[PDB]
Amino acid sequence: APSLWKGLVGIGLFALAHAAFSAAQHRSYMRLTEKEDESLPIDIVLQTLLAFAVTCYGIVHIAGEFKDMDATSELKNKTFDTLRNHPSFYVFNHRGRVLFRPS
Amino acid sequence: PGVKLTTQAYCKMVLHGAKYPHCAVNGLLVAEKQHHTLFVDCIPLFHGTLALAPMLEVALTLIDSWCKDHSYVIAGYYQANERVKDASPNQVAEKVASRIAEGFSDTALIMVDNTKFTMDCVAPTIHVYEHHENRWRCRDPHHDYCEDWPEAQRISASLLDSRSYETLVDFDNHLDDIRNDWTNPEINKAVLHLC
Repeated sequence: APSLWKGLVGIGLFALAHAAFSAAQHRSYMRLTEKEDESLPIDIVLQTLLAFAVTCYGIVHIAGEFKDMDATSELKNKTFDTLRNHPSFYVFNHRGRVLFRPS
Repeated sequence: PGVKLTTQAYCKMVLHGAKYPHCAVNGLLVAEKQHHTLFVDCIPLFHGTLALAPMLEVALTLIDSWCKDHSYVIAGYYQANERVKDASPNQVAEKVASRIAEGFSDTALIMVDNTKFTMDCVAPTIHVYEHHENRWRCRDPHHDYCEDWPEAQRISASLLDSRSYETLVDFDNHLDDIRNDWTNPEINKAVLHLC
């Protein structure tokens, strides 16, 4: 699912860049002709807005973490058996060591 | 009075000890009440701290409720120490032995050794202590407590070789997860099939 969102964001960005290039070409043409104070075509403007709205949808989905506020829920599954052992104090005196010693 | 036990219970005890090789283990053998003392099967009580009466009351009362359901009687209780060079009974063990000796007239204290605990077990590697309300603390020098020895070696070697002992469940796992039972059905199926 994240890969699809990333690809969609990339495609939208590419479409936005293409719309920018089209608008640049339109203004370059406009500078050629005297007067003619007209606006850019509405179709490419709508394409620009479509590319802007699509890229803002995946930009929120890509980073969604929203962790739980309460601090009791993560330790709701953890068992006291694992907590009983600690990594500081480890005594290396067990029957498994002499049982696994030959093999 | 001789002490005789079936290979199933001994395999259960060894297997529960293998499940937690870094902490002490606890078990309870069950006999049939109706001179030699025959043991039917054992159930693992707890592991880890192994110095608490509260959960012991729960477990023992549950076992009592169980023994009145299929007409059983609690025979004895066995305990293994954490340190390898330790083969002396702790005070809690004697207290539990006296508690079971109040009701039943034959409670042996079984001690799992740690020095002779390897893949290829020689044979007996069990300490039988004979304790009472008085100051009688004697351990039998060497006797025969298993029925068939070569078959026991073959099944124990097959059980320890093939990694199929992670399914053994304790009373603590029953509290943590109600779903796992504590009768070890798969172990019973395997002991019957291997024979």
